[PDB]
Amino acid sequence: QMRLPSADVYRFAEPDSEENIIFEEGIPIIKAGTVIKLIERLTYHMYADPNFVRTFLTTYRSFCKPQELLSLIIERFEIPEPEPTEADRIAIENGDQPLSAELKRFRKEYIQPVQLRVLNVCRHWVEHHFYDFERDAYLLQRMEEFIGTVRGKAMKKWVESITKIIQRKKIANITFQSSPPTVEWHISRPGHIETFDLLTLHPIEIARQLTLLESDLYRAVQPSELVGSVWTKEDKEINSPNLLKMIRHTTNLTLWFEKCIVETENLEERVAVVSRIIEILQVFQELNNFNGVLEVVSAMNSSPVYRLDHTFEQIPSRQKKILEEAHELSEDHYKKYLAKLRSINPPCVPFFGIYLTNILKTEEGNPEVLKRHGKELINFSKRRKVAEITGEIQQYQNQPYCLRVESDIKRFFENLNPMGNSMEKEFTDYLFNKSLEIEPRNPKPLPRFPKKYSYPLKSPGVRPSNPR
Amino acid sequence: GMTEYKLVVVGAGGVGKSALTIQLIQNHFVDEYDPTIEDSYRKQVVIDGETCLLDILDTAGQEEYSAMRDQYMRTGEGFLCVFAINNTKSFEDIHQYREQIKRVKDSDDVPMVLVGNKCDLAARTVESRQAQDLARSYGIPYIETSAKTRQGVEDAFYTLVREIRQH
Amino acid sequence: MTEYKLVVVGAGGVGKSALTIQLIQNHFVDEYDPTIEDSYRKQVVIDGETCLLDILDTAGQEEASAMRDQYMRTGEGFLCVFAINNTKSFEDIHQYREQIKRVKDSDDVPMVLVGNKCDLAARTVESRQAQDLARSYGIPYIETSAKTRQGVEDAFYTLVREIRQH
Ligand SMILES: Nc1nc2c(ncn2[C@@H]2O[C@H](COP(=O)(O)OP(=O)(O)NP(=O)(O)O)[C@@H](O)[C@H]2O)c(=O)[nH]1
Ligand SMILES: Cc1cc2nc(N3CCNCC3)n(Cc3ccc(F)c(Cl)c3)c2cc1C
Ligand SMILES: [Mg+2]
Repeated sequence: QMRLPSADVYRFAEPDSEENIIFEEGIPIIKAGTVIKLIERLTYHMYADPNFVRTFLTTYRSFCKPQELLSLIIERFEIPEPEPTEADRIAIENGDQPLSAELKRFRKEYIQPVQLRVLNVCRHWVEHHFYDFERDAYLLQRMEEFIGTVRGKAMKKWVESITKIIQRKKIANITFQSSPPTVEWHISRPGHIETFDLLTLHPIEIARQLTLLESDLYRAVQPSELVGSVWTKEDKEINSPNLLKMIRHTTNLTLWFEKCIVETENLEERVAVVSRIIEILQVFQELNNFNGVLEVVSAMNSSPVYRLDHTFEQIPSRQKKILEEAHELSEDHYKKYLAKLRSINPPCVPFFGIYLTNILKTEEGNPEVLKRHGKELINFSKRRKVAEITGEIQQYQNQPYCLRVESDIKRFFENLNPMGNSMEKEFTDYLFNKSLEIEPRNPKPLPRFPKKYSYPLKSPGVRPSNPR
Repeated sequence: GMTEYKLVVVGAGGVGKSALTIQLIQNHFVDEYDPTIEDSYRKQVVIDGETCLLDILDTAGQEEYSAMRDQYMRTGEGFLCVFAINNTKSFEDIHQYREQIKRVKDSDDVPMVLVGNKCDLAARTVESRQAQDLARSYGIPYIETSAKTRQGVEDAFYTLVREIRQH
Repeated sequence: MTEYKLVVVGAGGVGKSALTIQLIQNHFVDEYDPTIEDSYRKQVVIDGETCLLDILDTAGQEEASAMRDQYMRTGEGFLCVFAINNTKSFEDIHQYREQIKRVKDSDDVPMVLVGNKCDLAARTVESRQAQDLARSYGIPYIETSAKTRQGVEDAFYTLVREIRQH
């Protein structure tokens, strides 16, 4: 086994012990450790662990500042070479070239792997966690300086590469190649944005364009918006703007559905509205847009809508079944949803809410440190659990939908604003009062209301068409 | 077999709400939690001699999904309305949560408890007298809990189960 | 869902990373940024069964040649990639095949031979030559383009099938 530098000149050569590292019960899994040990294992000479690199880079800010991390990995990089051995000494004393076997082995099996793995940490840091550098320009200067002054031809290719990657990142296309289906139109025709509405757009195309929108919003959320539970804290608008944009879209669409329903006072017309929404739900299911599915289900379980007995009575049985199956996804703490998400063929749009709750509870329910033998060790298993969740999120963010954007329909749903200028409670009370108006509580008699739509209510259905 | 109670935790985000259920379902003999596993929100308990099963829904972290609140609340037969004693706004939110629960359950008499949660050492801003008066005005119990020591946690959940049983 | 550990190996610049990113993101990487070691995951339904693919994207640069044992031990299946416009990369294939066999101490390791960059006209390795090699290994040969997506799914999912039947 290779001898190491003295732990006095090189801190990362301390022997493992339960005072500085604890392993979980073919590479070891770390339960806890000092920062020094975490970084040693992050850049271990015996093996790579690219998943450890992602986990560490995603979660380290809870136990180490970015500036300090950079200092520590630079320290890790600077490994002292051993002195010539007795055999080397003898060779030199006789004017011969030493074999330097121990030196050569140490270079090949310790220094070069550790240094490359340090560079791999830098590369991942810059490529996938560049926000540290966006938020701290001096940090970036330090990284550029470190990388730009690494000498030696063994590291040269990656040094030159990482230098270019950083420069690209500072100033910062899909193949399918099967074509997306034809955009479908109903009563509203292309370019006639003024007529766009729930019943006038094609229900297929409503579901497609909302899915593209919701997929884009889902794909835009970075782990930086999630770690430390920052979307729940006072600075959430600063730290989690993409997550909040995504959630506010979902909320707005649910409210829009409720509004469309209760502002349609005529029972027959309202039935057509609900049927159309369940058809959109069906296309959401076909597209694996689970955010969309729950958007609809949440609307149907809302107080204003849920109580509409007369409307429910007239929904066709086959649509009741569709709505019921969608609802059952959320039953028993999303048991069937979780199973379904793990079984489908992506692309999909997950429901983000479950991830948020699991990240928050993991963070609040586990200690930052473990106390062992008088020492405080970083509880890394807690961080690994968080990174498992962010990792799953990222896995579903890779696959793009093969659907064509319709710019006007996209804009229509981007600009949807059912609450108008009203505050939430005001709007919420309004919807419930509308509900009470259109279907009064027993024993008040059911009134009649005039029709509001001048166009046909008959749905074109949700099976796609294909002319030549 | 044994009765199962569907309990729902509601209240403002960002102020330690989740500690209540975590501390219950945990064991406070090991500081540990995996919310990912089923039985992280199910717990068999004995209350006044009668064994029952508690199913707790705590959607902490999903507060911004405000249009899902009805759907989540609809699933429950008893409610813990949680505020943080160092956050007056969360206390002022309680009224609307109670109104929303009443509407969703279509009843003026829904089993619920008011819970004042102490989530850190920041200064208290809601005095217990204020919270007691509010709870009395609603005709419901008030329990204060610590997010750190597990104090009051069993009392909060058991009291709610008693409200359900005596409904 | 079963989890599968795939490893992509071969000489520097043959398009290992481009192939992997095309599979994962449907995107073609034009830049040549030499890999040290990257990891990707992909949930995908193959032959009607949902799979979780763990894909290890490895270093082809010779300066990293001393660091291969560690990932070869963990991999269940290997994509052995050369570029059809680079004869040396084809000659490098046999070295990877032999090391993998060595490390895993087996003559029966799931593998697929991949001839990448098949979008380019200036071919220097003939299909027949590569096919002969694959037959000698007892494995399939698939020509691919990370640029056009030609054969990319076929290469990775064929490897999954080999692991599945192993
Ligand atoms: N025309 C064409 N170019 C390709 C193809 N695949 C990769 N390339 C190009 O070839 C270069 C090398 O690609 P890369 O994926 O980085 O190769 P690699 O095998 O991962 N290299 P390394 O071993 O150093 O990590 C890039 O410029 C890339 O755009 C392909 O199928 N067709
Ligand atoms: C799975 C599921 C079952 C539902 N059963 C009903 N009700 C039936 C009669 N009594 C009132 C409630 N609602 C509320 C409702 C209201 C007006 C509708 F058109 C429809 Cl379609 C539904 C349900 C919502 C869902 C998600
Ligand atoms: Mg590469």
